[PDB]
Amino acid sequence: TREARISRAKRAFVSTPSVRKILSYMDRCRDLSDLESEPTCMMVYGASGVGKTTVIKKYLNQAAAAAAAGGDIIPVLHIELPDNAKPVDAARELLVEMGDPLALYETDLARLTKRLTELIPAVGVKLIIIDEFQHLVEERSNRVLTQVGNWLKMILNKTKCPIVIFGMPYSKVVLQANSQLHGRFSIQVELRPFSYQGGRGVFKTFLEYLDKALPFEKQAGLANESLQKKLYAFSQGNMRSLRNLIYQASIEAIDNQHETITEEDFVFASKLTSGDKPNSWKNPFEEGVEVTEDMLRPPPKDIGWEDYLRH
Amino acid sequence: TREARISRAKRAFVSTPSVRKILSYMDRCRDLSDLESEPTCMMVYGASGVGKTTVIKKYLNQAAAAAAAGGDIIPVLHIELPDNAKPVDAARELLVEMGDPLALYETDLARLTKRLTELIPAVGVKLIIIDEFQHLVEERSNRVLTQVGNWLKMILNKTKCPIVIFGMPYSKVVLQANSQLHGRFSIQVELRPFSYQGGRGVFKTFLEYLDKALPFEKQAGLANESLQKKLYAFSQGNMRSLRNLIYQASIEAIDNQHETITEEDFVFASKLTSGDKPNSWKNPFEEGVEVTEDMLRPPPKDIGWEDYLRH
Amino acid sequence: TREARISRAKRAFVSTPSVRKILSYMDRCRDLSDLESEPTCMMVYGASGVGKTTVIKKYLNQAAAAAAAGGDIIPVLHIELPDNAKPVDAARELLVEMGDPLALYETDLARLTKRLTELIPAVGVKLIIIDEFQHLVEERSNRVLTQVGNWLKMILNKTKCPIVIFGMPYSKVVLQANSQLHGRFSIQVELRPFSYQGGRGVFKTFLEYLDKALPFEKQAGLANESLQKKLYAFSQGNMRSLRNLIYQASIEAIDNQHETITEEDFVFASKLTSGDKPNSWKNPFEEGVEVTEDMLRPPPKDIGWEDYLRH
DNA sequence: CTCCAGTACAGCGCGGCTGAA
DNA sequence: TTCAGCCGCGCTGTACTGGAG
Ligand SMILES: Nc1ncnc2c1ncn2[C@@H]1O[C@H](COP(=O)(O)OP(=O)(O)OP(=O)(O)O)[C@@H](O)[C@H]1O
Ligand SMILES: Nc1ncnc2c1ncn2[C@@H]1O[C@H](COP(=O)(O)OP(=O)(O)OP(=O)(O)O)[C@@H](O)[C@H]1O
Ligand SMILES: Nc1ncnc2c1ncn2[C@@H]1O[C@H](COP(=O)(O)OP(=O)(O)OP(=O)(O)O)[C@@H](O)[C@H]1O
Repeated sequence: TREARISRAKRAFVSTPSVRKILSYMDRCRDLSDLESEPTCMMVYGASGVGKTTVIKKYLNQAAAAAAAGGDIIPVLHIELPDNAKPVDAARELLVEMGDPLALYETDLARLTKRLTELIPAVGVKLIIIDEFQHLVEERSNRVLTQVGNWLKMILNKTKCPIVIFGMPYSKVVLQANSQLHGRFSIQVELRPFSYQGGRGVFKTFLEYLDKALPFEKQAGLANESLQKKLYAFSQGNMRSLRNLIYQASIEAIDNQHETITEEDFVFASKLTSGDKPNSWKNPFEEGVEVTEDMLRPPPKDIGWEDYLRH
Repeated sequence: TREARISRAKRAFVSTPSVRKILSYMDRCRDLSDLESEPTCMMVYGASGVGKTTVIKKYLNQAAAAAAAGGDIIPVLHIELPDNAKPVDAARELLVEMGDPLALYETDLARLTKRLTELIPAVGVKLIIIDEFQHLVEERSNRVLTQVGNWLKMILNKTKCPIVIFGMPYSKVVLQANSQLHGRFSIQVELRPFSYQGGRGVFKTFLEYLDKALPFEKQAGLANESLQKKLYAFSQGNMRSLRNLIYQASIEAIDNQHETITEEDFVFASKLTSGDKPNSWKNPFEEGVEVTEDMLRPPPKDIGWEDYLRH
Repeated sequence: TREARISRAKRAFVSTPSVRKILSYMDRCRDLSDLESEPTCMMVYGASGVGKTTVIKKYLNQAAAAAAAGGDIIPVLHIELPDNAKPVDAARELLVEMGDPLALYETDLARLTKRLTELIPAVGVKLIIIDEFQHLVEERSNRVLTQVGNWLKMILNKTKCPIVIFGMPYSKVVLQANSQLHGRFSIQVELRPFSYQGGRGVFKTFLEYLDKALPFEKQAGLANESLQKKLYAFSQGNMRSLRNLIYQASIEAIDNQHETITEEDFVFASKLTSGDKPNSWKNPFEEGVEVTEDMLRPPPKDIGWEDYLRH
């Protein structure tokens, strides 16, 4: 097996120009705030499985690894809101993640607001990264509860510290709900999936560098005329479903001692990771699926909106 | 009586290729997660009485018997959600099943989420098997309450541990409810009942190996021209109703000292376990039920959907 | 008076072949479950006043009298659900009936589920007999609330103990409501009333053995040409209305010192217990009610359904 | 004892069915 | 076909109950 080789296939990061744009703007957002005047506050959108959590994890490592190794400083944070969050819930989650208070027994919303304003300049917080902002949309109704948003404005004005709120595209309406919170978050970037297959696009060079990064020694056959077309046909732009297929195909080619990833175990990987794919979608690998013009259209505008459009 | 022989007739496991497919994928799901990166997360559908709980019990024994005998390690779990589950309810059920906390007095959903994230790497959890996923569908309305699904996504991202959620086929819409939870559960397998009678199929060899496994010494007469047609006519594919009929017929042949299972006590067993069978269905054993072409059609597509279609 | 003789007239049990069928199946249901594998789980239907409660009381005495006299063991139970039962209500009723916990102050549905799963193998429960299953049908609307049914499935799978749920025939739709609970209850028997008067049927020999069992010394005159026709004409099959008439007639013949039950006090007993009988029904005892062909028809199919058909 | 959340009952508004013009 | 009245369903407000501070 060699679980070292398996972990190498699973942990494969390839930097796209969109990710380098987000990382450059994140470094800019941090280094601009003097923690006296109002910070910059970016909002990053992005659909279900574009690689937002990978972007935050890549930034976390490249920013706070040596500083966290130095001592209890924790310069940048990573916060994942709970579903249907109250201000007290997201406040105490921000508290128990940041350093080591108890913080989650005494829930009174005011004294723990005083605690984390006492503690944010104490440890030396430089940035707050919130991952889930679509949790502030109520599930079955379409009201967006503005208590956490107003509390985020409150904690932003009280202690001037830049906040980079991530979320799905339909979380925009939560920023539309509060006009003051809308005005604060000026910088808005859309981390949207891969666009076209025509070739010599960002998708080809991405698969070229991922072909390089794969733990096979000789070639993996990606980013050619035939296989790129089949690959985009399987996974439209969704980075997770593409990486899942590539991961299952790699560990399949590792299991039965092979040269590389071939059109032997790729078909098996396609039939394995095609459960989540929609009703009308066709698997382009099986017996005789001539990959069509209609399969390779760019992803829509409302790609991450559909759950909001379902009600 | 010899309750040893009765327990032998009751505890009879025959491995079908569909069950071996599920077990191979379950072993694969476990041995792929390094518990740093995102796990694989299979979803196994299956109708009312296909042998899902038998699959989980067979896997539990063949995985965790010697490791549980070694000490308090509990590598794999078995969770059965309560009906109309809240995240706190399914969270504390996951807690009180896993090891020995108290965990079911202090219900605050946040500190017991912290407790089970503290405790999951502590004991060394390798896999979580959830049995009931159709409970998240509300009974009389058709809304699917997405609090437990969003909490399952939360606990999946917080502590990277593979979850194999079992459920009835109409629990698919609960996975369709959350687009992120849909994306996560890529591997989907359908454990569907037995297909055809025409003979030399999986049903014949299944009854051949179950004929072997029965505690009678000489023959039980199963998987021949006549009796296989009558057996499929009684129980379409439903593994439980077939096994119940075979069980009641076996213990009937054990009661009055007999050679084997014959067409003496099988008729009695048919009239015994025909209460649950639908209105238009005919018992093929009684006096003169010429077994027809129309009785031996394969089971439908929406076999485990009917309760969802009833409202 | 001699209240000994009065109690002898009131407490008269005559075993029919349908009752002996139910008792043989109950003994079978108990002695088959090894409390490791899935139990047998019979469902027994029956109209208003067929003698279900008498069957459970007869079984309770003949099973658990000496074992309850030995010590706190309580092998078999007797549960009567409350009307519009919640799982917590029927759960704590099951708890406070079984042994001696407190169990009915702390209502949280999860920890008392843990309590009775802790306690069922502790005392040594071999069988659970639930008497009222038609309470899960809502009164004025026709929805059947499936929380107690899903909890019964939960407690059946958690602690493998055979459950014999009794109820009225229109409670079948509650078993039709849950396809998993339908599957589980394979053995379904219909304890339906007495059928015909033509003579030399089960009704004649039943009145013959009840004539024997009555506390009069010489004869009671039952199960002859004339009186059997008048008896069926009064009470179609309803065991309770028949036994009530016989009871009132007996204690009338005991009051004024008489030879036996004659056509003197039987007429008075008929006019006494004819309040519940329907509008078009005629009392066949009064002055000149020539007992007709149209009176002596067998009871209908939907005998215990009428309250469901009323809405 | 007070505040927040969930459940049940009552009132108001909207949609569907029935009766009248 | 349109308007009005009655019934059913959904939303809102109100009171009662349970949990939490
Ligand atoms: N640049 C990249 N190169 C290779 N793989 C990548 C890259 N970016 C993301 N991935 C992979 O894409 C997958 C998506 O995971 P990730 O959680 O980051 O997506 P996400 O959008 O945050 O998901 P969600 O919206 O559900 O939180 C991961 O398996 C990750 O390894
Ligand atoms: N491979 C097998 N060989 C023999 N008997 C089997 C096999 N698989 C399942 N059974 C039998 O099928 C019956 C169904 O049990 P099980 O509870 O596993 O089904 P299920 O589909 O999980 O039911 P439910 O979905 O209601 O929980 C059991 O009596 C079991 O012994
Ligand atoms: N075999 C029998 N011989 C004589 N009397 C009988 C017999 N079976 C039942 N009875 C009498 O029939 C009457 C019916 O009472 P019982 O409560 O058993 O009926 P039931 O169907 O349970 O009523 P319910 O459905 O309302 O609970 C009792 O008075 C009982 O003594």
